[PDB]
Amino acid sequence: QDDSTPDSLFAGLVGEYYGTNSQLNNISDFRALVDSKEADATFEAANISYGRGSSDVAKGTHLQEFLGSDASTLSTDPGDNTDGGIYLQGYVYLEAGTYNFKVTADDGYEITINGNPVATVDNNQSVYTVTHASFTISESGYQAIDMIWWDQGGDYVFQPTLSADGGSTYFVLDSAILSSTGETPY
Ligand SMILES: OC[C@H]1O[C@@](CO)(O[C@H]2O[C@H](CO)[C@@H](O)[C@H](O)[C@H]2O)[C@@H](O)[C@@H]1O
Ligand SMILES: [Ca+2]
Ligand SMILES: [Ca+2]
Ligand SMILES: [Ca+2]
Ligand SMILES: [Ca+2]
Ligand SMILES: [Ca+2]
Ligand SMILES: [Ca+2]
Ligand SMILES: [Ca+2]
Repeated sequence: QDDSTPDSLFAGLVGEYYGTNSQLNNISDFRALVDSKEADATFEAANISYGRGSSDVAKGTHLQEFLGSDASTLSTDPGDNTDGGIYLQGYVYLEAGTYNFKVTADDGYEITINGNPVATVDNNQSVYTVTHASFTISESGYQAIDMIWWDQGGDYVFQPTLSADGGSTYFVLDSAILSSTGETPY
C-alpha cells in the first residue's frame, strides 16, 4: 500500500485501457498516451489471453470481445477511437529459477518483471509469435509485473505465455498465480 486508497485484492493484474485518435507506432507512443490522461476504462486482467479480432480494438465492442472472460469487469464501455491499448500491473507468483516468455501479438508490447524488460516488441506488426530470451528470478514469491500492449488498427491479439522448463511447456498468466496487490488472493 502506498496511499490513502484501499486497493482491490483479486487474482489478476490491474488493467487500464487507453484509446486515442493519434497513431501508435511504438512503445514510447503508448506510454505517452498512458501518461497523458486517466484511463478510458479499468478492468481486472485475470486471464491474459486476448483476441484475436479484426476491425480495430478501439472501435465498437471490439475491446469487450478482445478481453473476453475479463470484459465483465470493465468500469465503462469506451467510446470509439482509432488506436488503443492496455496497461496491466500487479504481481505474479514465481519460484526462483529461469523463465522465458513466448508472446503472440498484433501490434507491439513490453513486459517487465521487477522493473526489468523481459519481452519487448517496439513496433507495429501483423500477428507474430516471438520466443524471448530467458531471465532469472532470484527469490520465490510474488514478483512485480507490468505489461503494455497496443493496436494501431486492423487486427489485434495479445497472448504472452511463460515457460518455467526451458521452453518445453508454456502457460497463460491467469488467476492461479496473479495478484493485484501482492497479497494472496482467496
Ligand atoms: O502492413 C501494414 C498493412 O497491413 C495491414 C493489413 O490489414 O495491417 C496489418 O499490419 C499492421 C501493422 O503494420 C497491423 O497493425 C494490422 O493489425 C495488420 O492487419 C494494413 O492496415 C496495412 O496495409
Ligand atoms: Ca492504494
Ligand atoms: Ca494515466
Ligand atoms: Ca466501445
Ligand atoms: Ca477470449
Ligand atoms: Ca468474466
Ligand atoms: Ca492508427
Ligand atoms: Ca493491429
